[PDB]
Amino acid sequence: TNLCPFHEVFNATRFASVYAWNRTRISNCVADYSVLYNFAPFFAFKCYGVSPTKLNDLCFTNVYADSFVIKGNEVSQIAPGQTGNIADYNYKLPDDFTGCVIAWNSNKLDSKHSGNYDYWYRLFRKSKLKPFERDISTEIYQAGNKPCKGKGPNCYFPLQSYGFRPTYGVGHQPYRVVVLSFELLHAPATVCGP
Amino acid sequence: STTEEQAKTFLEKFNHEAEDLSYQSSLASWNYNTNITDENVQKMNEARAKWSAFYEEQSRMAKTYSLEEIQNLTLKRQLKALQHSGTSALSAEKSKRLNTILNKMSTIYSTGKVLDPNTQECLALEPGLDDIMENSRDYNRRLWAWEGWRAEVGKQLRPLYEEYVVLENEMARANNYEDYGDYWRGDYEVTGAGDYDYSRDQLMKDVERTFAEIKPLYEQLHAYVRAKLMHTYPSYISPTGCLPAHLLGDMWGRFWTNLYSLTVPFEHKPSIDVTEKMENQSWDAERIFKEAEKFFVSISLPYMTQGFWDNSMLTEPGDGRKVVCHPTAWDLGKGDFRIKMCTKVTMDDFLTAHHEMGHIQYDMAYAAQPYLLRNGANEGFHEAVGEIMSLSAATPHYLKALGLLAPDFHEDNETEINFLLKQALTIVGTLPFTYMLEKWRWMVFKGEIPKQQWMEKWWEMKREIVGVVEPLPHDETYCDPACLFHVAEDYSFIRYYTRTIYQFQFHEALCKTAKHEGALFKCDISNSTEAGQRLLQMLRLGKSEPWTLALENIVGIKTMDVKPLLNYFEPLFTWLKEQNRNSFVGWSTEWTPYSD
Ligand SMILES: *[C@@H]1O[C@H](CO)[C@@H](O)[C@H](O)[C@H]1NC(C)=O
Ligand SMILES: *[C@@H]1O[C@H](CO)[C@@H](O)[C@H](O)[C@H]1NC(C)=O
Ligand SMILES: *[C@@H]1O[C@H](CO)[C@@H](O)[C@H](O)[C@H]1NC(C)=O
Ligand SMILES: *[C@@H]1O[C@H](CO)[C@@H](O)[C@H](O)[C@H]1NC(C)=O
Ligand SMILES: *[C@@H]1O[C@H](CO)[C@@H](O)[C@H](O)[C@H]1NC(C)=O
Ligand SMILES: *[C@@H]1O[C@H](CO)[C@@H](O)[C@H](O)[C@H]1NC(C)=O
Ligand SMILES: [Cl-]
Ligand SMILES: [Zn+2]
Repeated sequence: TNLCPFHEVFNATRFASVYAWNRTRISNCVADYSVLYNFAPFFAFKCYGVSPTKLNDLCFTNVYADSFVIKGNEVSQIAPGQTGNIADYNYKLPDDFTGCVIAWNSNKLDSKHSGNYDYWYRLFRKSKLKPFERDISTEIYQAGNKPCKGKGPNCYFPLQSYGFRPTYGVGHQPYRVVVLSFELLHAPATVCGP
Repeated sequence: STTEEQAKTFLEKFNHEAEDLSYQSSLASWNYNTNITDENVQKMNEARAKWSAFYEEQSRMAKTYSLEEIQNLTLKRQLKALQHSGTSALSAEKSKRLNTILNKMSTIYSTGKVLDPNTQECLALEPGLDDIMENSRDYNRRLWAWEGWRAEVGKQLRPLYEEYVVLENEMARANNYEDYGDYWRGDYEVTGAGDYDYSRDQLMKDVERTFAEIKPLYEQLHAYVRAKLMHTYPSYISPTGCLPAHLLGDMWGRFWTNLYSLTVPFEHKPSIDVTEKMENQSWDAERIFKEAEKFFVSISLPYMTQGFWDNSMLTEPGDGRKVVCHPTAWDLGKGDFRIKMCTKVTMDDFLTAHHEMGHIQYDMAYAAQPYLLRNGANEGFHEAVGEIMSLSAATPHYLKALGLLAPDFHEDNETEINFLLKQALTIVGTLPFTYMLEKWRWMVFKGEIPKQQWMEKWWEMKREIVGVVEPLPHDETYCDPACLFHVAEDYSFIRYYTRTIYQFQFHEALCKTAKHEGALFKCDISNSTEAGQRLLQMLRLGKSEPWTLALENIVGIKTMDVKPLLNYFEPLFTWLKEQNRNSFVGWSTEWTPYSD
């Protein structure tokens, strides 16, 4: 009965933003899911490929948990087949994804008077993303056909800053979103429930 | 590869960085509004300097984008808002001359003090003149005071105003505007919208048509004003000539609200007064704002988020810290909206609370829109949307429904007559004066009048339009109308006119959707969520598409109209047309009080 570090993935102090998908791997665990229920009042618990209550009777090979920080709108934006500045340039979720998404608020915890400015996201890449892709691409982005050293005339920097402050009302109060990814593939199933 | 995408990317940036900087600046502004200590003064002097520097740099960078190779209308208007260089188009010397003279008016108007012939009493514009006018009825005190204030404020601010006119004409000609009047006209400019395009002179023709449709009303109400005032003061006002300037109820004739005590038709009926019932139930700021929330829920608009109640100051924070609490609420954004306004246990505070809540609801309505569009579709929507809520809450039907007025009560005839007079003299008194200051600033920037008869033409057509006569003749060595606040600090005035007409247009449309029958001044938007959705259909729009489409989304008419103005005061105007059967209608321009 070796419990899995769901507590140590859900109780960190610097959940990396969308731009470092911070993906943790799950194996040789027991998937206690009462912690997935009692922990925080939550704000988004949409499950797509797995029933949200008939899931403890399943045994999985591997589970991938990604750990970010987004604003209010992007929480609803995270979904299969979606568009926008977070669903196409920083984190893209495959249409055939089967799992659950977790998103619960954190302000007292992550905002800060004076403000946060570490969670950094991306806005303009050359092309479209592929699902489950990291692209820390610190490449002064360009356009205008005058590719440039950058950060200047039509020379932009890919990243941006999340101004986070403890008074922002809901809509952009820094939410903490972590996505649970499963796969129902024939293999030696190692992560079973009690 | 095309300019459209490059502009979109630059807009993305401007959006995000401007959001961050503006949130910083406005949060520190709120820190002013509550904690006025010397250090925070510095803090957002640097913060505003940073915000202005970012705005200037972003505009300079955006100037490389041509508007001839861009098609998306949202992008069109975002870029056009970016490209208004304003004062930066001129030379550095001219810009610093402009801003230093701006600072000079600020200082002079904020510090203009008048010494009485006994110099002992040092008095200011506020609250001294406000008290003197709205409290005292003496002719001599009013005349001496206002004449002295005019005679010293002009003496300092006349050539300053002349050089303002010169430099602003130069700036407008620099920015491809014929005159600075066209610069203030540019706000209503909409292009690239079929069936929705509007020029700069089309609104001028609209306003002239509103004159053609409104004149008899104001001539007629002026007739009662003079008749009642000559009943109170027979030897000082002619029965046919115009009313003299220093008898309009306030500092510069803008509001006739103080003329109530002398112009109430039936002084024995009781006016709607619920304050007593406020201390009956011991209502408070939390309770009054919660009542406002119940109202706005009854129109299906969304709630106040926890941050509102948690962080905004809602009642005066004792005497240790000083707060200037003119009812205000600016757009921090990201849901983080807040209000400071000193809450006393009164009805004026109730009306201002509903007005500010209209402001807040409108401001949250376009929260998802980009930064350059997070504003009212024109400058006159925000205040009108705020004031319609106050007007709706002012009816006694709402007071009965919420239990703030005794249910064993029926709408009383001569009391509601006084009530219509209340909302009449607080509104229509502003119209001709606002119209008219705005027309003079138009012709000043147009240059149709030379330097040497400004005041003469001012006061002659003041006699012929507003029916106002100088009780002292003044020569070209005067700049009397500059003494007002907004003219002293470079804001437009059609905002007040657009507010006034648009609010009645919205109220007409909403009460038509509310299916209210009977007297229109008794209409209430309560438990009318279909009307709430109708309003929200425009509320969410912001500046993305032209304001006339938003106006149609409520009324269905692409242009402003006078019909709500006419219809709102109809039974009122019947009572008055039957009352002027024994009094002269119209004024003579020749009579002046010192022409004997
Ligand atoms: C995180 O861990 C600490 C102790 O390490 C605990 O006190 C705290 O409650 C945990 N966080 C939550 C949200 O329970
Ligand atoms: C309140 O005023 C004090 C002045 O003593 C200042 O130091 C402090 O920063 C102010 N607080 C806020 C929130 O503005
Ligand atoms: C114009 O801008 C809007 C808002 O960003 C967007 O939805 C629309 O697709 C744009 N149109 C074109 C042709 O790019
Ligand atoms: C309200 O006023 C006081 C209580 O504040 C008291 O007379 C009574 O409860 C109410 N009615 C009147 C007429 O005052
Ligand atoms: C709206 O409905 C509520 C529901 O009881 C009622 O209390 C209130 O008086 C109504 N307001 C009106 C009819 O103006
Ligand atoms: C006004 O209403 C009163 C109700 O008290 C009624 O007696 C009167 O006839 C009505 N009309 C006038 C002109 O007063
Ligand atoms: Cl005047
Ligand atoms: Zn206001």
